Amino acid sequence: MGRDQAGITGTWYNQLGSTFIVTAGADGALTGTYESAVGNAESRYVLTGRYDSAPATDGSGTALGWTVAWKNNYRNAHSATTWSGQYVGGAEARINTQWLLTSGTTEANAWKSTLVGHDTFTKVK
Amino acid sequence: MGRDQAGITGTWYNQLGSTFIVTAGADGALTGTYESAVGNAESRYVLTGRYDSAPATDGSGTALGWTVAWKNNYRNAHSATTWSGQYVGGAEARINTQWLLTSGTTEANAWKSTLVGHDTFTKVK
Amino acid sequence: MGRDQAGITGTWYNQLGSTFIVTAGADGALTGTYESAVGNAESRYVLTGRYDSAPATDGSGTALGWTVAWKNNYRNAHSATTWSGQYVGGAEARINTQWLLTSGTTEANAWKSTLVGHDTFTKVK
Amino acid sequence: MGRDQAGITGTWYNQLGSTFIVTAGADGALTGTYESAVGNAESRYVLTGRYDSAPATDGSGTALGWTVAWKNNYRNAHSATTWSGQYVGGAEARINTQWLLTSGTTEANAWKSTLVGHDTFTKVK
Ligand SMILES: O=C(CCCC[C@@H]1SC[C@@H]2NC(=O)N[C@@H]21)Nc1cccc(S)c1
Ligand SMILES: O=C(CCCC[C@@H]1SC[C@@H]2NC(=O)N[C@@H]21)Nc1cccc(S)c1
Ligand SMILES: O=C(CCCC[C@@H]1SC[C@@H]2NC(=O)N[C@@H]21)Nc1cccc(S)c1
Ligand SMILES: O=C(CCCC[C@@H]1SC[C@@H]2NC(=O)N[C@@H]21)Nc1cccc(S)c1
Repeated sequence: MGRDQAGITGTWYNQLGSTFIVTAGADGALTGTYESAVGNAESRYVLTGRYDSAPATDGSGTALGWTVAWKNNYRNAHSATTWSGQYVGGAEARINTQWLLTSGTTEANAWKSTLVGHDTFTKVK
Repeated sequence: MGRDQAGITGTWYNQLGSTFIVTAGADGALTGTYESAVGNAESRYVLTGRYDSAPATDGSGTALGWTVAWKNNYRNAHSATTWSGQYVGGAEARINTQWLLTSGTTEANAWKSTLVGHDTFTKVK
Repeated sequence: MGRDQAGITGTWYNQLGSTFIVTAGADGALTGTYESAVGNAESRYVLTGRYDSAPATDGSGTALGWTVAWKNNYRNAHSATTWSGQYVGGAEARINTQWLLTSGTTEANAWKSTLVGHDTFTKVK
Repeated sequence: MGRDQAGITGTWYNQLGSTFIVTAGADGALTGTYESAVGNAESRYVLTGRYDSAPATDGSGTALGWTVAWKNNYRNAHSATTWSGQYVGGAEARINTQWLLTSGTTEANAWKSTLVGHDTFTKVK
């Protein structure tokens, strides 16, 4: 069993009101769905990612990351976001992340292809 | 079949000499392995991600992203990188990406948890 | 007079307990000092930057950015941070920012030269 | 005299065909102008920044950063870019950078306020 398999698995909410539902596998897998409260998005989108299933025991958080491609049965925003961050357990559990959102562009517009931001996920909104 | 399922699937090399081997599924899945030429890494690491299986037909690239957690049978660097970018087909096919590498840290060191960079992947090194 | 010359000029504090003291000039200049509560830093460091002295009047924030090179009379951390963000006026005035911290490295270590994060600045801590 | 005062001062060109003209002061100052080959920009824009005037002598590059607010006598793009990077001397001198471009936005659009990219500057294009 991954050290934080149980801690990570479940439903998380960010500061924008988005919903991230994930299952963490014993050997580092992350599968789930993401629903964005903002942007060119509707309903749930597949996500997959990875996490460190054997983190340091020194009080450090647990490194993880995942991707959503913004295509589902309702919409295609020709874009993909990746979240990179760490899970922190305890009464105030939180997944703190930075993210990159890249659109498909022409070569001429590629300089402006990628947004950066930060999302913090909590178990209760 | 994803528009670029065939274009994406295969072996890619970046400017550092890293090797990314990926299979793109018809409905947006990315699975594979990553071997880093640099950092606290040895041999192959699992990766998963997503791509836009129906990109714009206007000459735009194809949005995609993936994650590696830097734990395998040889090492655990308590970290995860996500690559966010776009695939561009044609004689000079390339996956252009920006990435975020987050380590597990204490809360005191969390301000310095995350590296950012950029990798460009080609079919021949 | 810059629209937010008065709003921006003064002392700001971030979530880490750092202190940013800045003067905004009528034609877009930012000068001041920065004192970091964290990292390889002691006392004040020079900063300079720029801001949009004629922002949109539609309720948008005011774009701005500044740099600190982490060399002063006490220390040299061979690094520089740039903050890019927007100032938002009103009872809850805030400067919201993302930042890049680049160290001087050898070419071999250049892939790991740059940290990314986010600071939010307030008028009262 | 800053170690790389002479090396940095002058005209640089990036991969997009932009022109950066800068003067480095003996005590870490950077002043100059920037002309973008892309985006909502015309002619030169003021820039200011900082650099490490006493870098490591171990072959490491020289940390530096600067800002442009995208307002001049011709246009106002209500935005500011900061470049964070390192200067590398020698026959192939280069300033390697990552950058953040923040627009002024409403609070509702703030999640999409900031672009990230990377520019490499050379002495000859
Ligand atoms: O809008 C989308 C799809 C939805 C993005 C949701 C973002 S993902 C990071 C953040 N965290 C959340 O929970 N929501 C937001 N793509 C797109 C394409 C072209 C230009 C632009 S600006 C945007
Ligand atoms: O070193 C690792 C594991 C290997 C990273 C490989 C990077 S991933 C982006 C880039 N692209 C490549 O192909 N290779 C590089 N983690 C780690 C932990 C704590 C502090 C630091 S500085 C680094
Ligand atoms: O430590 C420093 C100097 C102080 C940085 C202060 C940062 S600036 C962004 C953030 N916002 C604040 O208020 N404080 C923090 N440079 C350095 C060199 C080599 C490796 C590393 S990891 C770090
Ligand atoms: O277009 C501008 C002003 C010119 C940016 C030039 C960039 S700065 C980084 C890069 N390096 C260069 O040399 N050129 C490019 N701002 C703006 C406002 C709202 C939305 C968007 S997408 C863009």
